[PDB]
Amino acid sequence: LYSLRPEHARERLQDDSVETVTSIEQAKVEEKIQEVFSSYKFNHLVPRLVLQREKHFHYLKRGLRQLTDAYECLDASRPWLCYWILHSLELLDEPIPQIVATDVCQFLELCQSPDGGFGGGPGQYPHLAPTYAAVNALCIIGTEEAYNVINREKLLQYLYSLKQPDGSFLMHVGGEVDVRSAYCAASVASLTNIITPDLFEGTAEWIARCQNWEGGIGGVPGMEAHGGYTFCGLAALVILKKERSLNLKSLLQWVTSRQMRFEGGFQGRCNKLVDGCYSFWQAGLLPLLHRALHAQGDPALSMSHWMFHQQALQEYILMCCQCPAGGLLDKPGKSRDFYHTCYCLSGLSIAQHFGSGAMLHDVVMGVPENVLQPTHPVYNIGPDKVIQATTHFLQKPVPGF
Amino acid sequence: GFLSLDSPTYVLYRDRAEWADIDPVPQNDGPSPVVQIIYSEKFRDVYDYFRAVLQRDERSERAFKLTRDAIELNAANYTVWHFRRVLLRSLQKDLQEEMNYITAIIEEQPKNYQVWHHRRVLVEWLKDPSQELEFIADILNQDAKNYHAWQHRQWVIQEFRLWDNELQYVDQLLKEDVRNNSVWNQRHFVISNTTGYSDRAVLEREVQYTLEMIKLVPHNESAWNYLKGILQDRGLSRYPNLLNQLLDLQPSHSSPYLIAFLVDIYEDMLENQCDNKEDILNKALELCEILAKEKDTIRKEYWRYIGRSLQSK
Ligand SMILES: CS(=O)(=O)N1CCC([C@H]2c3ccc(Cl)cc3C(N3CCNCC3)=Cc3cccnc32)CC1
Ligand SMILES: CC(C)=CCC/C(C)=C/CC/C(C)=C/COP(=O)(O)OP(=O)(O)O
Ligand SMILES: [Zn+2]
Repeated sequence: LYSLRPEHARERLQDDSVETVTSIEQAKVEEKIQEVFSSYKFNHLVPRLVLQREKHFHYLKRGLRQLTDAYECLDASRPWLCYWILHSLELLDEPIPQIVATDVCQFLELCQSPDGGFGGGPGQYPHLAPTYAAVNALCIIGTEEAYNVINREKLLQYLYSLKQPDGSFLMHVGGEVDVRSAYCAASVASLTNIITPDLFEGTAEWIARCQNWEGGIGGVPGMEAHGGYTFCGLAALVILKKERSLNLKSLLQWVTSRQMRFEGGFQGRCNKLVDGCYSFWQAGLLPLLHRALHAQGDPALSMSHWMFHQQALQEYILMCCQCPAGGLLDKPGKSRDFYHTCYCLSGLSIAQHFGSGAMLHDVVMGVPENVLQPTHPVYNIGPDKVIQATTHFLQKPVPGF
Repeated sequence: GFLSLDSPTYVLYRDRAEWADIDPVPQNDGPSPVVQIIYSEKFRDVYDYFRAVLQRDERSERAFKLTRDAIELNAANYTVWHFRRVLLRSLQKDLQEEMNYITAIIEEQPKNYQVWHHRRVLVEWLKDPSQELEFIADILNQDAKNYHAWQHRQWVIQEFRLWDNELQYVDQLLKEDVRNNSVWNQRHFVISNTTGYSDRAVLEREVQYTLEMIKLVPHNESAWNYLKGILQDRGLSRYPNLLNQLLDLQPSHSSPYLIAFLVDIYEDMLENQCDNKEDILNKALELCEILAKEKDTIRKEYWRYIGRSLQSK
């Protein structure tokens, strides 16, 4: 285990005897993480990195049917719970009963607006985040029933009701604006094949103005580079076939710096703390930049690994981001939730699966049963789900005018 | 007249007289519920009535007060905020009071998109930004890195075009925590839109300043990302003293950041036809290998990609 290795101690924070709120809080995290690593080197047994599959399963098992009033805060994000949970099972290679599926579908039909798009729950206004979530859900189920739930013609009509002159999109009518919308839009429009010639006109340029002096991308022009928005940014472009509107080199140098040399996982932004969900938002950029660079015949790219320490990420996840009772999480001490369960797994998958044309090299830490199904680094659903959905919707024609 | 959801004398809407004329509307999750939420009964109650009011689009004062509770039970329900902000228009509510409200709400839960976007709207309607920089500063005083606070702050500064005192605020915070990367960003935001980094007088100040901050906290990655950020656009190779400057730090102020900034310098020199293209390279390839094997291993794939790139130019 890379993290338990002796010299690894040396990758411990050096505050330079000049402490600020930052160095202090960073110190605390490492402190707790260390205790986790040293838990094994505690006059007992051999460290067994095991993915508590059976437990994450049961967790996800009910979550798909009911939630305690503890989730009243996600009452406007139900399409996500479907996606998050119904995607975690995917990665665990668990099956989605042909009955529960129809339920998910019927439910989403209730969340969908007669004005295109989906709301956070039955009868809520359409909002791109829920829309994104709803669509991946449906594609993960990949049945013509699921597909038919989506109203292609009004979904596009929705995308325009939100598109802005400067290229950006609103998250919803009278709502806010940031790269999340570009991604959500490009994610649904592309899968459902409704991309007109002027839908995303000027978006690649707007997205590009979000990349700042850090190399990463911010929510909006002028803001600090952040993993969550950086994914939405790059991913959106990859869909628009415009990775090159960005300075891919500064970006690469940025994302790579985002991985914590000690914890092993990533931070959403420079001098910020580690966090399990970023195993996908940050680490996910690598599979994406590998494509972009490679499509430019970059000769220095690797024939087997992504450009981050895949092992360290898997150790962080397995040893630090997993709750005994089930479900994954932010970091130790924090609570479990379907969000982190959905992204610590997706992240795990990416770090254990490598692609690049003829190249296929997996790296599974711990017991080989820790292998998850692969996830498409753009839509973050099954490569096959993506492929299947895309080909299926191209049988249909883009809402012609 | 509001009766607090926290008040010990709070009564569910189904037990209120002013709301008997209306039948609440239970949410419809269908016959075979999924990710169904078992609501408390205060919450179920508030929303069954929100659905009612929203249903018949009742733009009344009681509906207005109801959105308050609906919001307090789930500040992230954007439909409620939308409808509420529809009542501000119909009922022509005193929007300066609405500010007081959204101010309380933000204070108590600042990492919510709806709350800030709602403030933004009021500010636009009132076209009044007089109390924004202060409000934002109070939030940022509780969380010097709240991403929403800064994004909202830039928005205000650039719209109402209130730059004059922001760089001063930036020095304030960097002094409170030189590692607050949100502040360094804010600093670059302020300058990029005010003077820019062309005026040698400014580039000088900044670079001098940054090197100083680097000297104090050698392992502060923000200062470095900033130092490279303000020079990377013109090319670090056009500042011959820079390289020197840094190498002096090798012993007394070493960090794998210094090591990596050097690689960036060497990188840019081969790009700009420097001289000793043989020499400089090995020196660059050496460092990349050191970073990969010892100094910064978490990213050996990256530093090994670098030798490999500079290996072909
Ligand atoms: C209630 S919960 O725990 O399930 N839940 C927490 C909130 C999450 C939610 C969210 C809402 C408001 C803001 Cl401002 C940020 C975030 C967020 N952030 C990512 C970075 N870290 C902070 C959260 C990620 C995120 C990404 C997709 C969908 N929802 C969210 C969904 C999961
Ligand atoms: C498709 C889609 C919706 C993508 C989601 C992208 C995403 C994760 C959004 C980031 C939200 C945000 C403002 C981060 C700051 O939270 P924080 O400051 O509490 O966390 P931090 O300290 O790690 O930045
Ligand atoms: Zn998180």
